[PDB]
Amino acid sequence: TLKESGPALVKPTQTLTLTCTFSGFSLSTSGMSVGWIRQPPGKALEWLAHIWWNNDKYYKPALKSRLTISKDTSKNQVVLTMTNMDPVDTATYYCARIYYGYRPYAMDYWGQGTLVTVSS
Amino acid sequence: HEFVPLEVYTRHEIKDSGLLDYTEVQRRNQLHDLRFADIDTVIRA
Amino acid sequence: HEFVPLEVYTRHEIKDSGLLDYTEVQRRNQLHDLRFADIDTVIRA
Amino acid sequence: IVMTQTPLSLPVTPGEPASISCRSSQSIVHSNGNTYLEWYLQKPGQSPQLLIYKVSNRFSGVPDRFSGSGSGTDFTLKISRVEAEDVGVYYCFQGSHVPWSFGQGTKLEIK
Amino acid sequence: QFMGIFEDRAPVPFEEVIDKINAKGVCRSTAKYVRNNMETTAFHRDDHETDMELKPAKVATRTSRGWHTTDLKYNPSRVEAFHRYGTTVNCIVEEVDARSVYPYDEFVLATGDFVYMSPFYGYREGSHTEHTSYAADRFKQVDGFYARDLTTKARATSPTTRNLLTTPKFTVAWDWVPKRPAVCTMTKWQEVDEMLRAEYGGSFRFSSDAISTTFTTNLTQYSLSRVDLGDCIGRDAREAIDRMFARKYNATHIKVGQPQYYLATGGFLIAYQPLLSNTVERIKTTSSIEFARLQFTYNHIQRHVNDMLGRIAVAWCE
Amino acid sequence: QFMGIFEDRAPVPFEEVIDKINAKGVCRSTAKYVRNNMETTAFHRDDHETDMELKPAKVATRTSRGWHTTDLKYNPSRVEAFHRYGTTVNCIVEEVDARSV
Amino acid sequence: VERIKTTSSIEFARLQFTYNHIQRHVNDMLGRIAVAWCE
Repeated sequence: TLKESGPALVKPTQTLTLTCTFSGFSLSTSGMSVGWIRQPPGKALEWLAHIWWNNDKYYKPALKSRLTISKDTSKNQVVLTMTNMDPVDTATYYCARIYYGYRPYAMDYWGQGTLVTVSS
Repeated sequence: HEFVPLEVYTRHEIKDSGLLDYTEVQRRNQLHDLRFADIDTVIRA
Repeated sequence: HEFVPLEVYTRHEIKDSGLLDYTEVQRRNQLHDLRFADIDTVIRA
Repeated sequence: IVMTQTPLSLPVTPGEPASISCRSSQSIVHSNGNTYLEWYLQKPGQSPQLLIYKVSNRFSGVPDRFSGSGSGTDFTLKISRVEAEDVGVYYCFQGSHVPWSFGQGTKLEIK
Repeated sequence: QFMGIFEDRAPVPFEEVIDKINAKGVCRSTAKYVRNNMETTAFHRDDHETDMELKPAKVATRTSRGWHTTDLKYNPSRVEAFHRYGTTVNCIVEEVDARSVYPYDEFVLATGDFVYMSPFYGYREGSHTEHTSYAADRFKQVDGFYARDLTTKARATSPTTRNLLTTPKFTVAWDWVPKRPAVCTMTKWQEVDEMLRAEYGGSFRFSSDAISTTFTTNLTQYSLSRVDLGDCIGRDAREAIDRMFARKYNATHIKVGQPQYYLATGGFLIAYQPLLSNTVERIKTTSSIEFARLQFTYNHIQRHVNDMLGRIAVAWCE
Repeated sequence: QFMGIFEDRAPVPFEEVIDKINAKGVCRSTAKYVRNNMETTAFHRDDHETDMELKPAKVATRTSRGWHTTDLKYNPSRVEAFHRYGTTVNCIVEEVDARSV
Repeated sequence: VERIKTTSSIEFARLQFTYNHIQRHVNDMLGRIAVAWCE
């Protein structure tokens, strides 16, 4: 139910924006949270950020200075922004939904994910 | 024989015998902003 | 037979059952100037 | 808390039990008294799916072959009878303490 | 001459609580806050923004720790016959006690201010259904929080879940615990080694010679599910019974079945563990146990005389 | 920056109670009252006298009914490097309990 | 040097007195009967 939208080709040292469209839940219910995850090609999954229904955003400390996650419930979407793009960040980005509000398991439903490559 | 629980005054009676309760007064007074005002709105012009 | 003194709630328990106590609140609040401020100093200029 | 999933590659003949172990630098115990360590599986060209949550609970739609155990800083996924469809990458993920992290993940091989 | 002294209390934003105070041990010298539907900013000493250290407050008897940045109020420099304004911003931190009562949907601080939120509001497993009176953006639960004591300046190793709320006046923070295993509507009051239980007249009489007290209960057990927030009774009763049995009756008696629960007149919940020799509502409790004591007394004497006189009768007869 | 917030509670005159609030359900937007032995008038929103409706106050748990006219504090329009004063009058009506001994 | 804490309910002591009084009487009176019986 979580869509993935993002520039497939971004030049180095530029801002990147993404988008995750929901279905069957709104980021306005008392216990919804949505997280953005990254996986470099052939490397392990890497958690980046997650936002709660109340604009409580949590980032990865290494990438804290660059990531910026925002939510717009009117369009029912989450926008993940990552400034200063770096060819090391060429990877597949996933959008996940968390039931820590309701269940002890997080990241049940994943989007298909979008591959973003950093090159000129 | 059965002895039923008997008492002249309960805790509720003794506590309410106070003309004012500081807790109740403060509880009702500090909701003044929540009730008769809007905390969150910011008007900038 | 020996009856040991038995009581459901003490004076301390009943007094602490109160959510707020005016005496303690005022006592702590009026020390605010003594703790987080300097009463005695005078600065003239 | 950093998760260390071992071994990195686990070649296992079908029908034989398989073991994955990951360790954290610090206890993943939360103030709830629960350890939110969960195992996810990513199949080739597919979005990863949750297998196990809270160490020893199997997610809905997961067969009994997968079983988690452990505590403190050590945790172990055990597959009693590996099958053909068990091929993929396995991750152990701690959610108790922000920041969250995944392990290095282990790739299953069938011999 | 003082022509007016506007004294206000402003909350410290989260990004200043976590990044500055808890991490560096310093606090900003400017207070930027919304008051009376207007975003005001106050600069300390009418000067530029600065990071100021938090030093321990002056010692007062029977008071918790406190830290503050400025100790002297700033007043305007003298200018002849001119009204002049002077600002003083003092960043204060106070460890306080907080108290809540049933249904624990709002709690109080030791300063007499209220925070209109359940102490157990949170993010995990229904911890967001607890009552809240503030906007959702005023709350922030930092999971895995490393508290740094401002005196010893040492970071705590074990993380804790820290709720933070920015009320219009101040900002409270407290460790988060689940509601169900923390509160209880019943308190363990007494531990009775020898509680003799008898059945009579469709009622159970529990007599304790140690404290000289007799309770009367209906024949049926008490449904423990009926007690609101009754998660503590089982644990406390089990632990107490196990300790007490180990202390006294391990070598002579054995437990008989699971501990049972009965309700005694006046609102007393008795957990009873029978022994054999080797051969959703809230209960209101009366404030005076005396009646029960009387009963036991009236029982005791009565029983004895109803024995002795009876023997005399027989002794007379023969 | 706020340089001072004088907050006071003025009484509602009788003729403003029976004629206006109890009858028409509205309250005047100017508070005229005696304070510190001087007759003072506060005009809401620095404007003309007006009749304003009494709408119910926001709901609070275990609280009696309440009505108010204004929901936002009025603050002066921004003017560079000037002290500016802004008046706000909120007419409040509250059912309360009274206890005597 | 310590400050003594006093219970708020004297009733127990009163109970004791009552239980003493009756008891003493019957412990003295019944006893007579016993003697009077035996003889």
